[PDB]
Amino acid sequence: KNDWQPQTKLGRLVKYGKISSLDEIFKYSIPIKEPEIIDHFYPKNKDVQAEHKLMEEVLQITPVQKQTQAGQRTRFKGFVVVGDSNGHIGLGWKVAKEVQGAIKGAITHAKLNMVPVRKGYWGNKIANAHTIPQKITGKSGSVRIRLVPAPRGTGIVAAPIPKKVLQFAGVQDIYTSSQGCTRTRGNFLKATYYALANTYRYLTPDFWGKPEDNELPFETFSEFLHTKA
Amino acid sequence: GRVRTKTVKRAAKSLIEHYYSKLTNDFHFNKKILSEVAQVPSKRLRNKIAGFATHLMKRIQKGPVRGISLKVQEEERERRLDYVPEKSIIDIEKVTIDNETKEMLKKLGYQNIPGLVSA
RNA sequence: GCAUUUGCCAAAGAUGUUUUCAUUAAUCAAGAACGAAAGUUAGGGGAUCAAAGACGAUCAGAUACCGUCGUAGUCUUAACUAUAAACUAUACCGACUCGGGAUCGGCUGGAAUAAAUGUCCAGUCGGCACCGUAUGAGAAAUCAAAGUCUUUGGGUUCUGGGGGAAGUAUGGUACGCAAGUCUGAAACUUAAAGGAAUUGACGGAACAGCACACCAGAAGUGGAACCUGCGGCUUAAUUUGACUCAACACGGGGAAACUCACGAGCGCAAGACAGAGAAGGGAUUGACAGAUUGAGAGCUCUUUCUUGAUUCUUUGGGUGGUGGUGCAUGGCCGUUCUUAGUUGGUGGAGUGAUUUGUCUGGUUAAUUCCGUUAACGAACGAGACCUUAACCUGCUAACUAGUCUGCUUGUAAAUAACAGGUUGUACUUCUUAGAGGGACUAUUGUGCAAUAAGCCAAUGGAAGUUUAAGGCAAUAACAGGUCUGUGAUGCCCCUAGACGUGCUCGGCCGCACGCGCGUUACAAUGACUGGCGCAAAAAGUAUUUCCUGUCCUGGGAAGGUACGGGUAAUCUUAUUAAUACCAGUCGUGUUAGGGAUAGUUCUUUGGAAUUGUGGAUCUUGAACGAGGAAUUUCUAGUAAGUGCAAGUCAUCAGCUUGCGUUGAUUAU
RNA sequence: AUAGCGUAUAUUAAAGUUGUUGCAGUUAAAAAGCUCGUAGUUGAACUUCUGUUCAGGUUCAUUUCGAUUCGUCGUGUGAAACU
Ligand SMILES: [Mg+2]
Ligand SMILES: [Mg+2]
Ligand SMILES: [Mg+2]
Ligand SMILES: [Mg+2]
Ligand SMILES: [Mg+2]
Ligand SMILES: [Mg+2]
Ligand SMILES: [Mg+2]
Ligand SMILES: [Mg+2]
Ligand SMILES: [Mg+2]
Ligand SMILES: [Mg+2]
Ligand SMILES: [Mg+2]
Ligand SMILES: [Mg+2]
Ligand SMILES: [Mg+2]
Ligand SMILES: [Mg+2]
Ligand SMILES: [Mg+2]
Ligand SMILES: [Mg+2]
Ligand SMILES: [Mg+2]
Ligand SMILES: [Mg+2]
Ligand SMILES: [Mg+2]
Ligand SMILES: [Mg+2]
Ligand SMILES: [Mg+2]
Ligand SMILES: [Mg+2]
Ligand SMILES: [Mg+2]
Ligand SMILES: [Mg+2]
Ligand SMILES: [Mg+2]
Ligand SMILES: [Mg+2]
Ligand SMILES: [Mg+2]
Ligand SMILES: [Mg+2]
Repeated sequence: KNDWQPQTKLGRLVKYGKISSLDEIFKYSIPIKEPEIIDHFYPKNKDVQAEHKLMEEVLQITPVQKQTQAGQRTRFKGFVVVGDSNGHIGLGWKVAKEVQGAIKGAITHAKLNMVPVRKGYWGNKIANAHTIPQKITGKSGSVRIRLVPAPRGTGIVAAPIPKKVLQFAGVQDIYTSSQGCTRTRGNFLKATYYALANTYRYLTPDFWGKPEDNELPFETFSEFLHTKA
Repeated sequence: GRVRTKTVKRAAKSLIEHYYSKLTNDFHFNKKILSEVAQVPSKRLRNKIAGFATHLMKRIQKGPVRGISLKVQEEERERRLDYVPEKSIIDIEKVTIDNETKEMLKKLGYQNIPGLVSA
């Protein structure tokens, strides 16, 4: 059973090669619950040179304890980052009693959590947006992270963890600032992620004009969906 | 201790669900019906299922039953429930308005629409 | 901090202003006014309580909680003192960000009446709050501020910078009569101390389940003799494991030898395999006979004759070990517990550990179901499953079951009755036991259930307590038990007068006592003497050995071996049990109740019975007159009584595991 | 790491753990028991707004164009904030 049968309307729309690009899903803000939709846009034919290669990384694995009916019952938590270096990043975490299990479930989670980082210009606008449009802030638990845009080739100035996240996002050049208890790795990761996410939340002056008015994919593709397969 | 279990009630639901047109108030009929219709590994089991399903036939004869949705019988029951007289209650040409309703109609200006009787 | 009436004195907010002034304001080192209680000084006052104190009680000790007293205090004038968890632990002035009723004080309209210092309604200003809610905040608890904070700046005082040291030392032309207040260190030492919240565990908190836990009862143990385990105590040795359920008639643990580990005294090697030496001109084995010994153990000693590498001496080293270690371990097994519990996926909630699911409530033996439902569906466990028991005058058949039919035989007047023997293209009620039925809580119920799960009753039914009684037993544990069940083992120990393998005699059974299972009784619902065609379930011969049927002998337990059957639905046997019943004796007293303990005889199993293996006959006849504090198990063919088998086993049941017979009281 | 490399001590970043930028003070250390108040710090709104015309650049845009060239220049025209 290596063939994917979509349980989501969006899932159908994706598998059958109807919705064009991933970012489009992001645009119409269609919830992705199915961790297939994502592997779709990232083909496993394995051409080594694409920067659109989708990357997975285990970050954390934690032995979590419970006190239950006189026993001490351990599970594992894990954190996972997924990203193509080009614009797209997700973070996920899962608890399970078997390690490789926690890992798989967390990969799946992270995929469901995919988010569109926005890339801006520091100084004069020439070629590759190497950084963020504004300064922004992640907040998780106690922790805070501030992302400030840096000039060309500054590189990522940031702790090992948020650095890893940012590299997955494909921010080349950045300045970091962190508050809170940062050694809480899940909160640090979370913060960096949410921060990276807020890039598109910020209304910058270039976003000021009237947007395009389009119909949702579902309204256009309504005919397709109501055929019975 | 005669409380009946999960397996049995799921079973009975299913058996009625698909077969209601075939089923009788008689246990001895329904048990044979079940036997033909299904794979039941035990005599005892089948009989428990048949008994409960019979019980539920009787409960269905009386009215609506939670957990079982017989769409055919429910649509028949729905057509049953409609009865319409020719006059309705709703008379467009004669309608009665409170004092306060009248005040709001004054506000909109509709106080004088044809066929409006104040009370 | 302020709560009785009235009068007086000055003061205050809010509201109401088409009044006046016109920045006069905000906050605040100096400096000042207050400031609970307790305490201090000088007078008063003194009823209540009441530090100190005096006593009672409690307690191991109480200089405490409790009780009887009682001083200072408590109250009051003048004065000091300045401190509290002086608490919203939350600085003041100012903006701005949600919703909703209500409340206290003004005012503004409106409405009703019994027409007012009263009601109601709608506004609004100011107070004290509350209830929702935040796509605001926070580590959270929580917060309409604790919001408008890395998108960080409205104004202003104060305070903090890990924990202790320590509010200590010291200095105060700072205070105080004093107590003390205010100011206030460092050395030194230390990795944590600390905050919220989660899950457990626990509670001398609240609530709710369930179980013979208790309730209504019964049989009783605990009291007695004896039996059999533990512990003590003797012992050469009294082998040993196992101590609350979850050790202690448990280790199949009923031991005369054996078993067997303990004890005393003796014998063997089954010390392989390798290296060195020795050996064929001899390694080594054996053994008459005399001593010797418990012993025809050639064990030893004298005595030589055999025997012919099966190897001997060392040096290494393996076999073997009921020797240690269950806290090195496997396996198995107890126990929580047969209780009803335990998970995960996808959705919901938390930054998170985690949570919901898995629940208020009914209902069930059951997280069994119904229903509630941010949860939806599922898995394990329970159920189902499986075994035994209960129903079939219907099926399939039976000489290794029975019935009938027809013949006969005996006793009899016998197509009577009761018994045998035969019989058949016979038959299935009884008996085997295969197939298939059957029960599902069925039918009914203006019975209780919020009409849902379910419970209840009556009827039918072989069967309606989950039909009954069982087997199986999740997740997790408990360093539970087991090296002594294992040729499952790690590690440790013993290795030739061995902790190896044998033989002989003891020992585990030894008795002032303590503690457990139990058998038997204390009698009249009884004991004893007769009579009486009532069971079930188990077993059974490697041929004489195993069940045993006739028969004979003996007064008896038991012996013959005379005739026989059975490896068994055929034979023991479809019997042989005992309570029970019917007669008769005995007559409420240590009586024949009760028989412990003893002495002769006889028999049986075993080489061996002494330290009585069991059984038989005469004697002998104890405690015990219904059991203190305590406490066990148990709801129907059930308890209780009553015998029978099987395991053990040559012999030995007061034990165990089962089997029926007679059959309850009381709950449900 | 490397002809260098350990160690001790003061000091710098790490430290938004001294904080003007920039911290905390309901419960983690932290709002003074409470008012008055001088120094100090802090302070409501109003006054030549505005419009019209000229020029100079400086920027901007580009359906104005041009010239040449590897990009500046000239020019439009309007559009700005200026001066
Ligand atoms: Mg930091
Ligand atoms: Mg005085
Ligand atoms: Mg005393
Ligand atoms: Mg007194
Ligand atoms: Mg009025
Ligand atoms: Mg804060
Ligand atoms: Mg939040
Ligand atoms: Mg609130
Ligand atoms: Mg600030
Ligand atoms: Mg013994
Ligand atoms: Mg060995
Ligand atoms: Mg031995
Ligand atoms: Mg889950
Ligand atoms: Mg989840
Ligand atoms: Mg979440
Ligand atoms: Mg729970
Ligand atoms: Mg319940
Ligand atoms: Mg469910
Ligand atoms: Mg059962
Ligand atoms: Mg132990
Ligand atoms: Mg004989
Ligand atoms: Mg017999
Ligand atoms: Mg004798
Ligand atoms: Mg005797
Ligand atoms: Mg025997
Ligand atoms: Mg025994
Ligand atoms: Mg504290
Ligand atoms: Mg000004």
